[PDB]
Amino acid sequence: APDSVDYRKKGYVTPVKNQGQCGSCWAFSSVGALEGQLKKKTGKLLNLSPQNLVDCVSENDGCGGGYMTNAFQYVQKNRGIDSEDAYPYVGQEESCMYNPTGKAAKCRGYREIPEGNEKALKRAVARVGPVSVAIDASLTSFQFYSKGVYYDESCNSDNLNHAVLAVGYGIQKGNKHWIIKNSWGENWGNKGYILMARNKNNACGIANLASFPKM
Repeated sequence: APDSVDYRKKGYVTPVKNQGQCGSCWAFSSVGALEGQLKKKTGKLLNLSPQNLVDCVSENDGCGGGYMTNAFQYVQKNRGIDSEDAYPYVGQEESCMYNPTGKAAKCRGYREIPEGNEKALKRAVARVGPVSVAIDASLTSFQFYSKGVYYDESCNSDNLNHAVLAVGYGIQKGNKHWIIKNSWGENWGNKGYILMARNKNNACGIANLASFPKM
C-alpha cells in the first residue's frame, strides 16, 4: 500500500453532512462508503440517502443507533439505495419510503476488516476506497477537536459509540494518522474532518469495527 492515500483528492468523497440530533452516524458512515464505491465502479459521485437507511433498516434502531453491516445488507436485499435527492434527510425516523425510481446505488454485501488490525485497515483503504469505521467519540477532546493528530490517553477502544468514515491515511510532522470524515457538519473539527492517530495501539478502537460494501 502507498505511504499516503486521500480519496478526497480523487473525487470519491461528497461534502460533509450534518446528522443533527439523530443518532444516525451509522447511516452516514454507510452512505459514505457506498458513495466511494459508486464513484469507483461507475465514475460518478452522488449523494446517497442516509434517511433511506434510518427509516428502512429494520435490523437497526434508527436514531437510536445501528450497525453498518446491517445497512449494507439491507441495500443488497432491497436491490438499491436512494439518492439524497430522492429521499431527503429529515433527522427523525419515519416510515420507510424507499422509492425504486430514485435508486442511485446497489450493494453486493460487505466485507469486514479483522478486528483490531490497523495494518489490514490501511491495506483495505488503499485497495478499496473509503471504509466505514466505529470509534470512541465520547470524549471532551473529540468534541472540541480543531487541528493536528487526535490522541487522547483516555479513549476507550471497547466503547464504539460513533460511526465515521476513513477516507485516507497519512502522516503529519511524523505523526501517522487516519483521515476521518465525520457527520457533525462543517463547523465541527477541521471543516468536518479529524485526523486520528494511526498505529498507536488501535487508538479509540478505529480498527475494531471496520467494514466496506461490495459493489
